[PDB]
Amino acid sequence: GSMTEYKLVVVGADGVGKSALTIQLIQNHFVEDSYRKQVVIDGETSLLDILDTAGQEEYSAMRDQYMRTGEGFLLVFAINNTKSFEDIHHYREQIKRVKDSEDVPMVLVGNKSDLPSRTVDTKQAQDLARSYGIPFIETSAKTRQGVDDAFYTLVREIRKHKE
Amino acid sequence: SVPTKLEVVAATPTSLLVSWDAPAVTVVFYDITYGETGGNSPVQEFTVPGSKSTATISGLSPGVDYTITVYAKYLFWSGYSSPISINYRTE
Ligand SMILES: Nc1nc2c(ncn2[C@@H]2O[C@H](COP(=O)(O)OP(=O)(O)O)[C@@H](O)[C@H]2O)c(=O)[nH]1
Ligand SMILES: OC[C@H]1O[C@H](O)[C@H](O)[C@@H](O)[C@@H]1O
Ligand SMILES: OC[C@H]1O[C@H](O)[C@H](O)[C@@H](O)[C@@H]1O
Ligand SMILES: [Mg+2]
Repeated sequence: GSMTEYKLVVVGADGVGKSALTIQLIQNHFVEDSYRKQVVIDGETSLLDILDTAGQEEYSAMRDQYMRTGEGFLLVFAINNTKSFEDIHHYREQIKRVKDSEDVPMVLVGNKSDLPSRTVDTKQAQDLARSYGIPFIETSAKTRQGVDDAFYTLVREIRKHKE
Repeated sequence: SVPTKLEVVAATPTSLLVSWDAPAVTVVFYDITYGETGGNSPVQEFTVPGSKSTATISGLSPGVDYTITVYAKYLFWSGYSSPISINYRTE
């Protein structure tokens, strides 16, 4: 049939590595605001429309309303930023509110797993993801650990929601 | 896209109710800090869901000037709105 598209939106606090994860997925290196990539996930060829959290100076009401209708959401925090983790519930609540749905495909992502200065324990994030009924992926945009896994798990979650 | 019309709609000598109008941009949460004007005592900080437009601050002292500041964190855009602040004297 037609090539299936997946609208993914990457949200999270500032500096947690959203753009870094997205650029690692698209261009496979570390160091614009919207990208599209053909991927093969579980055999199916899909078109990923990745919407990164752009800067304020790029604000447009059209893009805001368009991201309000995203199919999947990556909730990114950094393991060295306690406030980025403690504010994750705000992101979940407001995304569910703007989507007007109880079942919204989401994946919790703990980036910067390569760092030694951890302040958020893996067990805490696992407990939060379990209480939400969503997967939790530890990623590192620097070492590319778990990047493809996070985005592919989000695509899978969208596939289960669609059926 | 910045919140507007920050004001106190009710007060006791130990508590305030503050309110604002939300911007058109989707807000994930509002960051609120309050403390004695002039910095005699340290500030305190908390967050309020982006679906709310009010906040209740408790435990204040009578006859004291307080400064309340509000930031709005954007859901789909980096950073915060420019902070908005008011001064209020309890008694
Ligand atoms: N050590 C480490 N640093 C990272 C990682 N991801 C991003 N960074 C760094 O964190 C800083 C901000 O990352 P950025 O992609 O702008 O995060 P964003 O603001 O949420 O999009 C940059 O200087 C990156 O080099 C990671 O996985 N590990
Ligand atoms: O609870 C506030 C916390 O803010 C920051 O995470 C500090 O680094 C930490 O030491 C402190 O406990
Ligand atoms: O005093 C202001 C208080 O407002 C709300 O009750 C918050 O739950 C609390 O965190 C904050 O300190
Ligand atoms: Mg960024």
